[PDB]
Amino acid sequence: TPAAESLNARWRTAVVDGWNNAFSGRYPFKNVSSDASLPLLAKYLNTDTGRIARFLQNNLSGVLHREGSRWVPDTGLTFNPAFLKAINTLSEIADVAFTTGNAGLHFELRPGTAAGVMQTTLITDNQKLIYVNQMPVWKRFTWPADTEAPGASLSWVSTQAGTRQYADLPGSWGLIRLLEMARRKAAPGVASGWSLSWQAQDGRMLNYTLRTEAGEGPLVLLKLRNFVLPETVFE
Amino acid sequence: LTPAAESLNARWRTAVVDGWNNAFSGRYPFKNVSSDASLPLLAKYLNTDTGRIARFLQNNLSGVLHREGSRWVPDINTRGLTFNPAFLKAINTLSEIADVAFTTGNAGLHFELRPGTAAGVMQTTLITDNQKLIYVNQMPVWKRFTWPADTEAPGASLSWVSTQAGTRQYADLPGSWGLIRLLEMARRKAAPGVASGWSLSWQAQDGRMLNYTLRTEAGEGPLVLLKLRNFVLPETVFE
Ligand SMILES: [Zn+2]
Ligand SMILES: [Zn+2]
Ligand SMILES: [Zn+2]
Ligand SMILES: [Zn+2]
Repeated sequence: TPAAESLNARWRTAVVDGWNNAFSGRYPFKNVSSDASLPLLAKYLNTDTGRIARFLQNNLSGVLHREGSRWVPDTGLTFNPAFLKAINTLSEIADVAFTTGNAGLHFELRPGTAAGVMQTTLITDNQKLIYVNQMPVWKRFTWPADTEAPGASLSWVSTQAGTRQYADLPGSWGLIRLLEMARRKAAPGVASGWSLSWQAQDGRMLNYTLRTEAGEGPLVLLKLRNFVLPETVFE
Repeated sequence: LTPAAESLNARWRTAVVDGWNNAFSGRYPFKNVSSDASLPLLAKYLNTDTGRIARFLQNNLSGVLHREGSRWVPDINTRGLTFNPAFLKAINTLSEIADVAFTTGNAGLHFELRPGTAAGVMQTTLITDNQKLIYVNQMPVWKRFTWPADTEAPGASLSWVSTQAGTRQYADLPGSWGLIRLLEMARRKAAPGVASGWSLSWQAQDGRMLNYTLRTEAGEGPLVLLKLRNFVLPETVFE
C-alpha cells in the first residue's frame, strides 16, 4: 500500500542512513581494527529512548507491540522477516547491555584448571583476575569499565615456560574481541552459565566459567557480527 | 601561595571549575531545586580515570598527588606548597561517588528493595524509571532495580493504600534524579543483620510508615548520590 511504502522511505531517512554512516566498517559488525562508538550505538538501540524504539512507537504502534523485550506483530501490509529478526536481535542486546541508557553490564567469572597450567591472568578494562591456587570463587566484572587504556588481555604460566601472552586486544570492545576467540558451550548444571576455553599457543587450555545477571551477558554483543539493519520494514 | 601555585589554581578554574559551575549551579542535587543536573555531563567531569577532573590531576599534579585505589593522596609538601584541605576532601568525595555510581563511564548502578509492613498499610507502590514494586503484605521478596533505567518519562513515585483512605500519593518526583530526591526524604539506618543493607522508612502524610529494606552491590549504592547535596567544587587546589 502507499502508506507502507512511505513508511519504508521514512525508516531509511530517520534510522538506516545514520546507522550505516555510524557503523560501516566497524567492529563488531566487521572483524576490523576500527571500533564502533558505544554511546552512538546506545542512541540507536536504547529500549525506550533509542532512535529505533521511537520510530517503532511513532509509526508502528498499531501493527507491532512489545511483549516484555520482544517485538511481536499484531495478529498490502506484510512485514519483511529480516526487519522482525533485526529488531528482535537489537531488543535482546539492549535488554542485556544497555539497561541504564548507556552501555553497561556485569558478569562473573570463575577460573578453571588445566593440565600443565600453573597460572592464568585475565584482564578487562584494568579489572584483573590472577588464578594460581586460591579456592576458586566468582569475581565480578563490569563492561565497559572507565579507564584511560580500555581493552582486554589474557596470559598464562605453563610447566614448560614463564608468563606468555595469549592475546592483547586494545579498545572499548577488547572484552568482546577476546570472547569471540574462545570456544564456548553451555556449562553443565550452572544456571545462566557458559564454559569458556581459550586454546593457548602451547596447546594448553585456559578455562573459565562465565555467569551472567541476564541472558548471554557480554556474549550477546557477538550477535552484532555481520549484522545488517534492513533497508525495508514491509514487503 | 607562590606565583607557581597561583598559576596552577588559575588553570584549575579555566580547565575545570568554570565549566563545572556553568553546568551545575542551581541544579539538583547540588541545590534542592526543580532544575536537574545533566547525568552525562556529570559523568564527563567525575569519571574515575577519563573525567575532566581526573585528566587535570594527571596532566598537572602527577608529581604532588597520587591514587591509592579510588582515593587521591598528597605525596607534596614541596617547600612552601600546601593543598587546600577542601580541594582534597572534594576530589575524594567525587572519587567515592564515581566508584559506586559511574563504574561504566556513565551513571548506572543496581540495587534491591524488599518491602516491609506497617499497621493500617494495605498496599504500597514504589516506582523508579517505570520499574514498579507493588506490595500487599504477602511473603516479601527482593526486587532488583537499575538507576538510571532507560525510559521516556524518568522519575520516581511512592503511593500507599491505608485503612482510612484509598490510594494516596506520598510523592511524584519527575526527572532523572527522581529516585535520589525520593531517597533523600526517607529516614535511613543500618539494617539489623542485612549485609550492605539499609532500612528505609517514609513517614506518609497520615503518619503511617512506608517501610523497605535496601541492599546494595557496592558501598551506599544510590544513597552515595546524596553526598552531592550542597557540594561545592573548590576554586583553588593550593593555599
Ligand atoms: Zn551487578
Ligand atoms: Zn582505573
Ligand atoms: Zn520501558
Ligand atoms: Zn538532604
